[PDB]
Amino acid sequence: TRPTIRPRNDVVHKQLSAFGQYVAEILPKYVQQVQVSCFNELEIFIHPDGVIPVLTFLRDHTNAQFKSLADLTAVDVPTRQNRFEIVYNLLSLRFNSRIRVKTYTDELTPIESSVTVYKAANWYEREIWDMFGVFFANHPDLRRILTDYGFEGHPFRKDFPLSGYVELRYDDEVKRVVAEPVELAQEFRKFDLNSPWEAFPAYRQPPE
Amino acid sequence: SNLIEVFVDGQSVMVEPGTTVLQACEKVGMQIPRFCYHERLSVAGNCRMCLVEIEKAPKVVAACAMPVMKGWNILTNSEKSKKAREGVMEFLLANHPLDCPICDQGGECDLQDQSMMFGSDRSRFLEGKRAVEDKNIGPLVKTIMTRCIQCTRCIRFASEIAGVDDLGTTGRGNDMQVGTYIEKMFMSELSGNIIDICPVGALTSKPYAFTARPWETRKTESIDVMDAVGSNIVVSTRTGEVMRILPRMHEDINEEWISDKTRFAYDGLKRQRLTQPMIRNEKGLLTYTTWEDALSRVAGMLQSFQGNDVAAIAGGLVDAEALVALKDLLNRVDSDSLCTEEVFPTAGAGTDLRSNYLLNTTIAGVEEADVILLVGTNPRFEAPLFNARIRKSWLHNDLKVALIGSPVDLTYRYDHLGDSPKILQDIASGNHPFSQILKEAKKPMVVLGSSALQRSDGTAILAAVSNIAQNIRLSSGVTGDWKVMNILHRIASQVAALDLGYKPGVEAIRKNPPKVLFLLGADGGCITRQDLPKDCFIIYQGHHGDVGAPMADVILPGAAYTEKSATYVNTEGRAQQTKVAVTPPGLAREDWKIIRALSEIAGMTLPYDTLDQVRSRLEEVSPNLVRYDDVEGANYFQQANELSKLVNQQLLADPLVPPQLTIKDFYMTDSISRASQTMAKCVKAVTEGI
Amino acid sequence: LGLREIRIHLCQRSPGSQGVRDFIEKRYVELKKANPDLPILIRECSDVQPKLWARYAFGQEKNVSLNNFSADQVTRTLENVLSGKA
Amino acid sequence: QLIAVDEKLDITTLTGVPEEHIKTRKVRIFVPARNNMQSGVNNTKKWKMEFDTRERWENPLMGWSSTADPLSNLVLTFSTKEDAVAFAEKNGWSFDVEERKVPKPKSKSYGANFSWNKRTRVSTK
Amino acid sequence: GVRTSPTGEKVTHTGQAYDDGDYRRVRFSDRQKEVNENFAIDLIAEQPVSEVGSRVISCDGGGGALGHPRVYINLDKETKTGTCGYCGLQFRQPHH
Amino acid sequence: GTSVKPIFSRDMNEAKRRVRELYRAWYREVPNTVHLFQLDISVKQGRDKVREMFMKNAHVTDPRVVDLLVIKGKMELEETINVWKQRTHIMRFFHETEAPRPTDFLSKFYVGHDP
Amino acid sequence: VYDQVEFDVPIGSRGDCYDRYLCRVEEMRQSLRIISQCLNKMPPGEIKVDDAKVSPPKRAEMKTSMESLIHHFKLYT
Amino acid sequence: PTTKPPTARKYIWTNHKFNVSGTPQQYVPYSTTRKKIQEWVPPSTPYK
Amino acid sequence: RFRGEHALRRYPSGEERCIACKLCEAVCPAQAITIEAEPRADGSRRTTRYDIDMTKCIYCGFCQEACPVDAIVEGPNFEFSTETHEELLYNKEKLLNNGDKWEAEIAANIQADYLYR
Ligand code: SF4
Ligand code: SF4
Ligand code: SF4
Ligand code: SF4
Ligand code: FES
Ligand SMILES: [Mg+2]
Ligand SMILES: [Zn+2]
Repeated sequence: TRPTIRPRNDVVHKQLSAFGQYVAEILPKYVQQVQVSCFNELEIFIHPDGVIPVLTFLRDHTNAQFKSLADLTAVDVPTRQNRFEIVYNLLSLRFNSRIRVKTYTDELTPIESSVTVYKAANWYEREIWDMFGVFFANHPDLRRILTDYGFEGHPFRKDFPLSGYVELRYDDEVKRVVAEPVELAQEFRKFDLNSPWEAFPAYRQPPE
Repeated sequence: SNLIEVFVDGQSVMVEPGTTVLQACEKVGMQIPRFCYHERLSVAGNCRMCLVEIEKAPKVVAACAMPVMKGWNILTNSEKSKKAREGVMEFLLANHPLDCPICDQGGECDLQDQSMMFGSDRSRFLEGKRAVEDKNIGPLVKTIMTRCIQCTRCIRFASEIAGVDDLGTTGRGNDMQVGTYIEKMFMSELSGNIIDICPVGALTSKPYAFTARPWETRKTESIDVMDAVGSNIVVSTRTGEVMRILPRMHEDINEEWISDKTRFAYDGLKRQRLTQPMIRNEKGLLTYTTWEDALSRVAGMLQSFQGNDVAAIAGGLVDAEALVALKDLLNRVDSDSLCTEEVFPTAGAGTDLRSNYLLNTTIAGVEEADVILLVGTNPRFEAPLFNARIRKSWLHNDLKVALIGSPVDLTYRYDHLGDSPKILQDIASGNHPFSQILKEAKKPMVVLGSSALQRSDGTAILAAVSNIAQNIRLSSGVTGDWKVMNILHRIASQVAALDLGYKPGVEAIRKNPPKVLFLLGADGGCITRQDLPKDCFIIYQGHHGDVGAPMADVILPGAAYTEKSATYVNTEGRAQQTKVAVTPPGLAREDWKIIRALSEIAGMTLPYDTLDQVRSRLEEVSPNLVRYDDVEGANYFQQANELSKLVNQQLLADPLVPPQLTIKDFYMTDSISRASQTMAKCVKAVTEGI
Repeated sequence: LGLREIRIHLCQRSPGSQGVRDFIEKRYVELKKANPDLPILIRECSDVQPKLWARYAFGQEKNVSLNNFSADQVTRTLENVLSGKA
Repeated sequence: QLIAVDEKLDITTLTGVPEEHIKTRKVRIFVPARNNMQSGVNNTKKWKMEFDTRERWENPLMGWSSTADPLSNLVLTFSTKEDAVAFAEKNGWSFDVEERKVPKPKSKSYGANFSWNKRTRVSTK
Repeated sequence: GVRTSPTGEKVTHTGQAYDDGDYRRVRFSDRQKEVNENFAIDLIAEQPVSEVGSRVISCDGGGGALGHPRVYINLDKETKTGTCGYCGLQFRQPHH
Repeated sequence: GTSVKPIFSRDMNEAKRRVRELYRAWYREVPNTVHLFQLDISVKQGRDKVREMFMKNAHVTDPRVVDLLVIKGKMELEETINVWKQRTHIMRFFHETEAPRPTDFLSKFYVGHDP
Repeated sequence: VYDQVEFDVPIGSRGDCYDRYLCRVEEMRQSLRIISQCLNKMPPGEIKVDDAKVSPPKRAEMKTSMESLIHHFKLYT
Repeated sequence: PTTKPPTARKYIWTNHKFNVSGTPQQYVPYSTTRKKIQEWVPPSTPYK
Repeated sequence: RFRGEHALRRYPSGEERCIACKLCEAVCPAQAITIEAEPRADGSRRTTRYDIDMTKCIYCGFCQEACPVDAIVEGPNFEFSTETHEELLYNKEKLLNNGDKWEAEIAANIQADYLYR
């Protein structure tokens, strides 16, 4: 491992693995998986019903005190029965550590709002609802935050087209801005960049 | 059973004896690097890129050529195999030219990709590189031999697949060069495939040069309509324009190859195109007009005449949707004269029994036959991929081939029995010793071409072939569902038309001349204005201006096969659909939509309004047209053979002479080919060569 | 009233088409002997009921079902269609 | 706490897609064919969903390629054919599914290149 | 080497010119049509053929790292001259 | 089988009741929207547009979808009442600038290739 | 290289706008301090990772070596 | 450019021009490619 | 190193440097380059269309660093404001004219900076 390769830290790896097993032992009702990545990032995969308990634990336990919510977001994977995965990034200042909590939902299953655990979640949840269509139960005021008023659809979904469905212009007959079906003078050029000849043998999937 | 156990990176797998290390690694999901190895070519072992380590063996082995042994543990990602790959790539790149920005294989190069995946990222070659002179092998394959890496894929393909021994290596050592050693054009119906098999930019497509990059193109998986094989293809498009045609893999039809016509005749889609409706002006000249006017003029005559006064002829590139739409439109006026240009004898069963006009053995079944008899056909130019399958079976299965007809060159040695149709009678009687040859066979095959059916002896020829097949089945017994009898077709629209109830041939027009005539892409010229009464109303619907358009009163511009989702049935009886690659130019429309709009304007509205409803109608008329990869069917040979013995038409004293006598007759066969400038270049090159 | 063509859509393996298949392999030839100018198209269904289609003048069509019919029954149905009797 | 409803899933009214881009389109579900120019097979592993091709015309200024259908560049990736069918069905798109094409196993023998009496003997190597 | 259309428009080095029936010509009224006067094909056609006493020559376009990738050109064929695939310069062996 | 977590309604009747409440609220609001935005439409056609937008989703037989639709409609009503929308957003429901599209087979044949 | 430079972190006491303004001014001063240290300890060597499968080769290498041209082509396409 | 002048090329503009926007000399964009699809030309003689 | 108005360059013989590899078109983050190519009358690999939409361009300079033959460059000129949107859609003739206009300064700048590239 000469100067072009990123150095690795075994002590942090061991510490994060130990804390992951600790968390899993404490909350076996909700934890389904624990992982530590090769660049020393710990993630915990939980059942959706445990969003409020688990987070509360990680915020209030003396051995965790993850008091900061760094980020809350969603990822859309159409091939899964539960389309959306919800990712919470937490920072602990007492122990100078970071953790990630993942759960899942589909287009019709509500997720509990975590504003009672972290005040920062409020706008984040709004953003998720705006961009993916995930509903959060018991949210103080859930509504659109990024899209235009009356905008239809959720643009961060994979099946949503890049340029959308409508475009805006000014019309002098009705003397106002109007929305019309989108027409592009130059269509966006789709590129097929992926090569054959797989790059990484370590991630090869079984040929099933 | 007899399977042996081997290990790939410690994972157990059972393989058949004689399996190579490369195939065992394939069974696990690992693709070994390769340059010279190809699945459909013979093993070479030159490039040494497949070298891999076997556990507890000091020397690496060539995975493409070495059979695996019981207990072997193949280490695909071991340090020794990685270093072997790096060294081989270093040697390959030492003399390679820095041509990537000007090389047409830039974004789709196996050399580039395997260098990025398995080689080093830098060079330590401090010498000058070798440069060789380019060779000229015709107007289709552009040659830049400094990019050659000497994998000998083209030589093996030319010798084994194409049956042409023109390519070789001259010289020795570092200056050993691939070529012909003399000024010689490599001309064959399958010559363009060496572009695809060549891993580098040494061999490229000349008409495609410098037009696109592989990352810009959009891929449409579709069907070729240049013959009746139905080879699967990929149309490459960019910004609404067709750029090139590539083969799409289908193990049962064309494996991995296409014909030179299929590959290069797309040039003709850009010339002599029909773009707007046209009508005759007061001077008598064709002038542009709207869809409303042309459709109203056609509908007025469709309303004025009925019964046997209305007729239609279907050309060679017509889809099943348009065929059934025109048939319904003419039935609504009480007309039954729905004809095709290609003649099939209607005596006996005719088109009532499907197996009477199909390649019942199927294309793949040729690999199971041990004897084949060709009657009055040139499969080399009528059905190049069928002939390639015959060549493959001849090479690998020791297939015996005999031919009735002119002694054409088929790229393999066959037994010429003669030129006279009466020879069939002798074989049908048992005097000829080839009757004894066919009697001893376990899987005999008799193939009769439609070109021998067009010669007005078609009834007698078909009866003689059926008699031979019946004698085979009666003497050798029923081996199984082997389906000896076969009919090899030439045009892509014939089987669908016969399935839908079109009368084969144009004799019904001659018997009862019509006063309104529909030409659905008909460009064979078998009907002239002389064979029709004065002031006959002729409508031409199609996509090209050819012999069919200038004789018409109204021109309705249709869509080509790259511009619609359409159903075609190949010579086996297998239905396949194309997809829309681009849209029709100008005011041209989908053909079934044209017929439906005409029916609505004429007061005879057809029940269907969408493509799905047209396919439902197709299912109602012939339900095999909506099963899109199925080839299996019933065998009614006994009924057809019993019905073929009623009429006793005599044979002519006229030798069977196929229309495609030599390669110069292969390039121009349809309106798209005749508009192709590349086909014109090919004809010029083969007629006079430089 | 003028018959133009008839269509028989039978399936290869399903038992419901069994009798229909029998009819063909037993009697179709004789039928084609009596009607040398009538197109009797034989086509293949798949997981569908057996059917008989009859086309008359000006494109009118009538279809009847042949599910579980025997050879005698399909012969009677075909004679009824050919004669025109209800 | 559980409705226990029994009905096919349909989220068409919630996705904001215009009406004529639901019941008029035809999606294709398929494993893409290998590019014949290359030998690598890594692009023939997953299932793709892609929409039907619509009209492309020439821009009167500058001659660019113009389109009016918003789904011309939309391609979705799926692990199995069943996942793609489920997605298309719940999204209200009519689909055509093509079965995966797999290269059949081949018998390869280097020794057959030099045959005593078969036709497989090669004239050059 | 610019030419002129039968209408009066200048023909570009790509051969572009609106035909007589084209309405798009209207964009040039009261204005001009931008045409580059130096045609690269004619300019590269005027370069003299270089003479080298070797079977293989190398070309990088001049200027070293300021040129193009270095390529090697074979000069065994006496019928024609070797042409660089980037630069267009020509080379030949001293025939006679 | 197929037990699922509710959003708001245990069955179809509760969803219908929520739909009726939302419709009542929109019907009450329409005249205020017409007056306050200084629109050029009448109250009658505003209420007709509300009814049409409700009838567009009348085929839904799933309570979760129904009350998600109700949540979205309540969001839209809250946007309208608080005058967070402009006149352009309100007028977008009527498409007064979009050219009429023929549903006839012949007209679509004449205009282009689009089915 | 942050762990190789020394600086102080300004900390407020009342959590209002005035303390945040003071903190921002102090961070400007500490940035000057860090910039001085960075100027004095700038080391020699290359400026991108010597791994041509990630970082593009030099133009001269691209125009002289086959692997460099291939890696440039692939990295930029 | 007095002490060291630019390299002389025969394709370099001998007369510099300023910004000619809002002037009959302004640049007007246009397509530089040829027509893609060629139409069929009817014969000049009648059929009957 | 300043990035300004784009230009197309040529060799000292007057032959254009561009050989239509489409690397600049592939790398353009804004999809502002449109290229069409074909063999020339002398068999040379050249472009028939080279368009840059200057109202889509972000002036990042990725195209000039992707170019293998120094064909497309970002020049030193920045005073090219326009009274219409149309004149900011550059075709090949405009870019060749810009190269012929600015080659002296472009060559001097490239000579000054190429040892860092
Ligand atoms: S063959 Fe491949 S590696 Fe060689 S110049 Fe062409 S694209 Fe580059
Ligand atoms: S021309 Fe291509 S296929 Fe033939 S030996 Fe050379 S690299 Fe191999
Ligand atoms: S500067 Fe950047 S955005 Fe502009 S054309 Fe070049 S690569 Fe594209
Ligand atoms: S400007 Fe340069 S990068 Fe762009 S196509 Fe031309 S040679 Fe290739
Ligand atoms: S692939 Fe085995 S040596 Fe070439
Ligand atoms: Mg090649
Ligand atoms: Zn050069």
